[PDB]
Amino acid sequence: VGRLIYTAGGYFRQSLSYLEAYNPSNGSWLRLADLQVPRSGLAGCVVGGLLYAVGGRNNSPDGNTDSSALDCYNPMTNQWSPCASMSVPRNRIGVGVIDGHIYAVGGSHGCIHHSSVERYEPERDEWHLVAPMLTRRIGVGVAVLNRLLYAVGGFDGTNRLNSAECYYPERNEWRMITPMNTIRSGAGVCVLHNCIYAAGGYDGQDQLNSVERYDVETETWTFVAPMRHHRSALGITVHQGKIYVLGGYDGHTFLDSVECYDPDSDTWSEVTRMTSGRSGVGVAVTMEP
Ligand SMILES: Cc1cc(C)c(C)c(S(=O)(=O)N(CC(=O)O)c2cccc(-n3ncc(C(=O)O)c3C3CC3)c2)c1C
Repeated sequence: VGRLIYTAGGYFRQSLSYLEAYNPSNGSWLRLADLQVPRSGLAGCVVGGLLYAVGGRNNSPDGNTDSSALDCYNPMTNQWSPCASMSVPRNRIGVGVIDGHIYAVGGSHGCIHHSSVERYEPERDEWHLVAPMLTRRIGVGVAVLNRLLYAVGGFDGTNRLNSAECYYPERNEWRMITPMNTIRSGAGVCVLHNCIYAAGGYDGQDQLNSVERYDVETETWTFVAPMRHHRSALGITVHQGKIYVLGGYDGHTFLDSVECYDPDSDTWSEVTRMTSGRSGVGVAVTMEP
């Protein structure tokens, strides 16, 4: 009990510093301490009850600064603190956590499309590079299942991708997995039960409402019910056995919609709206502040 869905950063006209937290048990939103630097295209994660904001970019009227930053929010103090920075700026990043360590995957720095990957150790406050992906990927979706890390879709500098790959930590090695049925860049990627879900994204022509899941045992991708709204650059997380998708861009509007997927019924419902429409947020779940 007592866990909230935290959304950090995002973009609407410029990158945003908002940190807001949604309580599924009562429908309420809380506005919390702003990020120290506005950022969109970041990712969020939680280790040890602390919320981390990783990478992104400050897209402002005065220009664009890609972020190498790692910042930590403590709900017990409602305070952000800087951590050690990554080796390189990473906008449009994906992150996953394996056994208490944060993996920062891919992303962009200006016209550079990264294949590099690095791993953060919170107890030592240090980053170190690990093996790079087989493919350069920006707008990559990342999730962890059974202590294996998956990098899904994205854009390699020339094409949006249906490909995906898995990192095997004990071998420090990446291997391709079955490609998705749909090209997806800027999708929401998460884990639920024994599958990696990829929701939404941009296929090179339209923002998508389709959702597909990779069963790590059978190596197949299967479509599930589509979202009500097409969305790219959506936030995503899992909480109490359901997927939540937050915001994004539908080709017309920066959405405030939050939808929730129930795997038992294979249906999506609208559960709340964010306080303002935005895309490119980081999202994670931890205890209330
Ligand atoms: C529409 C729009 C306009 C602006 C100015 C911004 C900042 C944004 S954003 O904040 O959410 N965003 C950060 C950024 O683009 O710098 C951002 C965040 C995550 C992923 C991506 N991503 N990666 C590759 C591709 C691709 O098209 O293949 C995309 C697009 C989402 C499909 C982008 C948005 C949407």
